[PDB]
Amino acid sequence: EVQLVESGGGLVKPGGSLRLSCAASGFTFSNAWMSWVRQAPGKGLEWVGRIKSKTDGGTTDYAAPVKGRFTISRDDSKNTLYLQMNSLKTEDTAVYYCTTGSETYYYDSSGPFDYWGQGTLVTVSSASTKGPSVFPLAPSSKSTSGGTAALGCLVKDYFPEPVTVSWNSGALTSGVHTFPAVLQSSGLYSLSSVVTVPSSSLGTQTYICNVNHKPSNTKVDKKVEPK
Amino acid sequence: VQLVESGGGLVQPGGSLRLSCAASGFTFSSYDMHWVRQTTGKGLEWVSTIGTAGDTYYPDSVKGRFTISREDAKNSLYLQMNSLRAGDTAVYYCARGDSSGYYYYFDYWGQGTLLTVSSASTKGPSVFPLAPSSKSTSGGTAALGCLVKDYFPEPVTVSWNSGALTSGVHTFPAVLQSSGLYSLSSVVTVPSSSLGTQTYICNVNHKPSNTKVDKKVEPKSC
Amino acid sequence: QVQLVQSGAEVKKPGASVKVSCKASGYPFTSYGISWVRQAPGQGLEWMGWISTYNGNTNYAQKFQGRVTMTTDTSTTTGYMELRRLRSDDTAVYYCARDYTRGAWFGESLIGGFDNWGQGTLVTVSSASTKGPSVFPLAPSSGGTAALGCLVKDYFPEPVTVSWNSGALTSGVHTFPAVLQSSGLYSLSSVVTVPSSSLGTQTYICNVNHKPSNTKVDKKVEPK
Amino acid sequence: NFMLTQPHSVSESPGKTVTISCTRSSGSIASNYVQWYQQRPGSSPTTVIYEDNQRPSGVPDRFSGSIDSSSNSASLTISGLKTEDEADYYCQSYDSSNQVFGGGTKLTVLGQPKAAPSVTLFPPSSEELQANKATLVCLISDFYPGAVTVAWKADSSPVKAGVETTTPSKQSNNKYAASSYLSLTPEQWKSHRSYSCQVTHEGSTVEKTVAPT
Amino acid sequence: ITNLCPFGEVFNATRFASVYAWNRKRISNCVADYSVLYNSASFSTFKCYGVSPTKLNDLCFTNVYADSFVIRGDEVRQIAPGQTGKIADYNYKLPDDFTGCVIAWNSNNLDSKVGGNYNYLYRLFRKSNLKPFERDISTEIYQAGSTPCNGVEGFNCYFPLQSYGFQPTNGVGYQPYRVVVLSFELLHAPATVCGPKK
Amino acid sequence: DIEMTQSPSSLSAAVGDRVTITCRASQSIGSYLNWYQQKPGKAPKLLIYAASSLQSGVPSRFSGSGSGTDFTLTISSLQPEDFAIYYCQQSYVSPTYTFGPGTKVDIKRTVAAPSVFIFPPSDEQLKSGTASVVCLLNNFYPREAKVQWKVDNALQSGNSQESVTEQDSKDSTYSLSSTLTLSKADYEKHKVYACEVTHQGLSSPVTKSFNRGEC
Amino acid sequence: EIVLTQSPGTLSLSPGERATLSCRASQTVSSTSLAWYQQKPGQAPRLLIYGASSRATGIPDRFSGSGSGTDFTLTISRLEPEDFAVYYCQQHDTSLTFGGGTKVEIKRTVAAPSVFIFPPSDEQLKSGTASVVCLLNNFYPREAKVQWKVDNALQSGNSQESVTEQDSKDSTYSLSSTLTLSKADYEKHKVYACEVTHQGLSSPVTKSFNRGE
Ligand SMILES: *[C@@H]1O[C@H](CO)[C@@H](O)[C@H](O)[C@H]1NC(C)=O
Repeated sequence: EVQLVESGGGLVKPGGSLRLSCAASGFTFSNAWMSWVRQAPGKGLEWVGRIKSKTDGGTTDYAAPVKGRFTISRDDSKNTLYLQMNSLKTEDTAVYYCTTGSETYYYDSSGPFDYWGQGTLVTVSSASTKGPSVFPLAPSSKSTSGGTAALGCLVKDYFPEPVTVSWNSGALTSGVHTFPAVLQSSGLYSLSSVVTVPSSSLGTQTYICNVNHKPSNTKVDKKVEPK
Repeated sequence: VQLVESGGGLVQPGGSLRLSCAASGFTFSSYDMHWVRQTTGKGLEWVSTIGTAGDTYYPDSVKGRFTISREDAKNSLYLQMNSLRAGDTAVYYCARGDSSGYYYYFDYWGQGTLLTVSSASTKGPSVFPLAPSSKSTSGGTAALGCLVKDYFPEPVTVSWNSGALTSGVHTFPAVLQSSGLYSLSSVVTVPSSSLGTQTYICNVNHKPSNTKVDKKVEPKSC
Repeated sequence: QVQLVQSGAEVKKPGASVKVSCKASGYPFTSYGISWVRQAPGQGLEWMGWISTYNGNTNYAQKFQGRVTMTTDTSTTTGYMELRRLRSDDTAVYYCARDYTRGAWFGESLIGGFDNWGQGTLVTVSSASTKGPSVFPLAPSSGGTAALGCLVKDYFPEPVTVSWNSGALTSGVHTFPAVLQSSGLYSLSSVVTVPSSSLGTQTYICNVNHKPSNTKVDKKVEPK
Repeated sequence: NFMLTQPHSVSESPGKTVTISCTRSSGSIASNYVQWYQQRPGSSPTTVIYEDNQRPSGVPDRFSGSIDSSSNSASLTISGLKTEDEADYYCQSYDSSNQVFGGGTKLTVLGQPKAAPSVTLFPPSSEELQANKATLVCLISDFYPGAVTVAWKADSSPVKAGVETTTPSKQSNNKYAASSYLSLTPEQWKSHRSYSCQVTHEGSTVEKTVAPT
Repeated sequence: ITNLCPFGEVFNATRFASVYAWNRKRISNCVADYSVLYNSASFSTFKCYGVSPTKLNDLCFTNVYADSFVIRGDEVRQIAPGQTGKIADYNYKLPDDFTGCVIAWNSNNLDSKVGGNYNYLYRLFRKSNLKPFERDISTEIYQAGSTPCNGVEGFNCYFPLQSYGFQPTNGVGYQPYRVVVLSFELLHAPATVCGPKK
Repeated sequence: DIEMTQSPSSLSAAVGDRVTITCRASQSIGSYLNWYQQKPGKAPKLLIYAASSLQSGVPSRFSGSGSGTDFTLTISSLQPEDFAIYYCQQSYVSPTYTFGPGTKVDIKRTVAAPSVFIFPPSDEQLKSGTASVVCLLNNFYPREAKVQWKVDNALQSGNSQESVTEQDSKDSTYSLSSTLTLSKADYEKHKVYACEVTHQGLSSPVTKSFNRGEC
Repeated sequence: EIVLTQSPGTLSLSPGERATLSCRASQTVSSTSLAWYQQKPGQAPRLLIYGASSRATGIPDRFSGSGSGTDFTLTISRLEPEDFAVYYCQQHDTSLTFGGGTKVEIKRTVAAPSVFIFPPSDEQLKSGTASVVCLLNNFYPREAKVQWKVDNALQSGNSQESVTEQDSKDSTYSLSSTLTLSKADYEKHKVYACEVTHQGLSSPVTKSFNRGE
């Protein structure tokens, strides 16, 4: 019922700038204090800053690493929160959530953080976007033509995350597994998708993996034939 | 000093009613007045106070739902009641308040009036004589009575010969029947030699239907 | 029901003193303070001070320290404001008001104001002595509507009163508020718009009365 | 203004009890209210305690907050441990002019069924060899606990160069997955008779092997 | 003569005391009207201890003490006999035999403010609980550990008072409430404060 | 807001016994404790105020004591008319005056056999197509009696309801009504109507009976 | 002190229009400690509002107070014909202070002054004094520029002006400008004029006379 939805976030270079937005619903956004909280990869929660209610004076507070670099603001007319971000650093690489709590539990423009969004990823790197190579992991031409076989796709040497993979344009879902990516020494990512299929189908059924790398707009359909 | 409650009966859920209490044998305007209720099993609950200075008090079980008032020019007290729930079904008493210096107490109470909150209609009783016989007789004594059947809700009240007979009288608590209607009996032990020389009448009164029946109980000769 | 009734108007020379009264009624006297305010002619409210009806404790605005003395009698339920060492900038309407800005018992700030006021007491301070007005005609000359008047000059104190034609002429009449001249004496004009067609046939006469001197001057106004 | 200090991780068996501490670095812990949150991997956080020891409606009484003024510490005690409690936990509190989180505490449930890895191995593709590269792709799934070692072979020699290998990650079925990639040249893939991916788990070993065919 | 009791000058006061430094206004030698106290639309709390509220018009007292302060709605439940908690224990203790009344109303419109009203204070620590009607206004740094504080703050050495975070957006319980406690005294002296003689 | 408790919940004592009842407040209430007596279908009477001050026209056998949390009501010698529920009430915190749940005092009487009687239905009730046959166990003790309806000596079930009195204020017995109810047609399908009483005061189950039309 | 600025000092609104009067403090005033007053022509003032917002007893519900901190507002929802008056704000946060005041006046249509001029009477000249009067009769708005000219020399210091309150019939003003001289300075010159400039005039209306004609 209460819902928070962050927007913006992606690949940006150090010294650069971004603006995040967050749409709010199901509560009195006017009455709410609102805060941004970020989560660095494999690490804990850091409060970035707060904006009080218009009723409280509408003032903004900030953490140490982001004061004089970031700015929080709101459009109550659009029930929307913002974070302006300038002079970006490697250290600002995090998932950014917009946050507040129930109006029932407010004290000192604060309270429990009952409400969080999905969180938008910000990646601050000197590196540029790299689209993946997509290679067919063909089924091992042994087994027997009455049993199961496995076939897959290798999605290789890309940056940044995320990659998305499906099979037969979404028509194949059962027996599908898509594995966590390895971050290579090269600063690039490589990922694998695999599906289990009837051996007797390999001569008559078309198997295709569909790959989607939004940071580059790389979209590739790759057929996975027998050897 | 006496207090007498009135206006008790049947009311529909979500509904409204006004209880009334008459005071006698003291200067009413000199004293604090209270309403206190008794549910069949949940104990005693104070539900309102009205003082001498137009001053009114309620618990949060009652706030805004009920409203107390006094007409000193009629020696009388009221409780207006609104948004009545199944759980407001209780005997409502009015009580006098008095105080030995600081120490406050409820020195006199009325007899109470019953309020029933249920989605039913009222029905007046049928009254049947339990006539005395040899089968009703032992040791110069005979039992006679009145069966008071098929009424709703409580209370039925019974007395004998305009209240002039009270010794040896047993009036039974009401049985709720499978018909959803109540029944009771009032009986009295009298000298068997008094039958046919003395007249016996049960004076039955049911406020929730305004039914009053003065049922004569004739003796059997066998 | 509640009412405050003040002393009548007082005229004074400089250096002297005035003692404005404030007879209170229709409320429990010792429960409310009395605040005092004054208003110079044609401008704003200058606060003078506050007194407790209960314990006689006072507060005075800095401007009046060592000149003002406020008192309350609880038997006649009457406040007073005495002002000594008078001068021209003490010429004002003085008001008393029942106070709920400060507590009469504990002297602390309250949620309220000056709620009930007295009718006011005019005090005027001048070196000038009682003089009746020198009345001078403002004559018309030569299309359809004309105007004529009387200059009412060099009088003290206020006020003068002026009708036209013994009150029979009121439409089109204007009397101006008095200006104090540098001489310490007042001056004003009364004027009236009249039909030009009947300028040389109607009689016009301004009816000046100066109650403070018992001067009466009915000055006729015609062309020249 | 202040900071909140948490133990990095805590670990205990089902149906027992754990406590997580939250020490305030400066000023009294009891100066302002302390809250706690639960976060499962691939989810946003949720309130589990507010106002030192209150619970939001829907949180089991199993979770209980407290404050000790002596050690200047808040605490979260979690009792009757369940498979769902396997999460990362944070305390938070505030000043009039900043909101402060604790560093985090990772919870794990020391008592779930052992499961040996389902292992698959793919050879370099014809397309990748035509692109003048080679990647041996080893895929490791359905294992618990989430700790494995992987050791490649060229016929019998242990391969160490060209290997890129993931820290394991928890699957939808509470077990873990991992990827291992042996980078080669197209000639290295064909100078040896066979290449194997060996995976070791709870001391046991599982192997797949492939050859140019 | 028959001066009215100045209850208006405690209820209708512009500004109230911090509860650690509670205000006490003594009342004597006056006729009390309690009619202003009955049928109160604004009082979220009106409770009396050792007396019936009706009977305030029937009674006389040697002294009356009107104590006044601000606390949270949540904390008004501590301003009673036999109560414990930070406000009862370290700010304003009533005794277990208390004769008087406790009265309170929400004051978010008087005592909250744009940019916050951090000006109302409560005692967060004391070495013992308060005796009934004890008033502790010490600003001595509370030593919580074995190490002496030498009068300065740090590790286990804290300021003994804390500001109420009275921001306008505070939830109903967390908003400021103005509290007035009427202690009624009776002693050997002629009972100087009486109800209306009519 | 000062919940009030009482001990015991229920008590049984002989005529002459010193009955002592206790009350505990959840806070100290000094001496602001009142005691009341209620009997079946009656107004509560005030017995004691200020923990110990006896109300005008109360038997001097009633007394009260205690202060702070814990309070007493002592009847120095119990009498038949003292069959009641007794309530304590705090008068310290106002206007929310709280009552304790009460303590019932039953009289531990000597055994009494029921004077047992049976009544046929009225000819009026039979004209309204209905037959309520009534059985009365008058002035018995203890309250535990088993009644059994029989018609042409066949055992009856489900077609009878019972009502027992509270304890009598003078002889401290009980009475019990048992009422078989039938249609006029079911009443007329039979000859003999009987009420059998099993009670510890009876050496053997006592039947009272009539023949339909006797009287 | 805390100083109270009211704005505007005069407020021209139509009968039935909503009056909205500003009072503004030099510091944030306690919302409990501001009051508002009405002073009707020729009367003592009456309290309208206390505690910024509470109307006094017997004050019609058309009056309302509002605002907080620096900025406060008296709303009159409709100007009834009795409300064309002066209004003051007050504070007792710190000492006690009144606001400068705001007159509300009937917003009339523009009206051109009927300009007249009057020489000194011979009865006045006999005394050694001379007064020349210029009358701006029945005009609106109040703002008119009356230049006294004598033999083309502009006059200053030697003149005083007086103005009516707004007339009860047509809601218009009237003004008497008065030049004053010695007998000798009046007789020193020939041509006497007042040039009137006002919004109701397409060009300045001069009225003049020759001394002795
Ligand atoms: C305080 O004064 C107001 C009027 O300003 C009055 O209505 C009210 O009764 C007073 N309240 C008390 C409790 O004295």
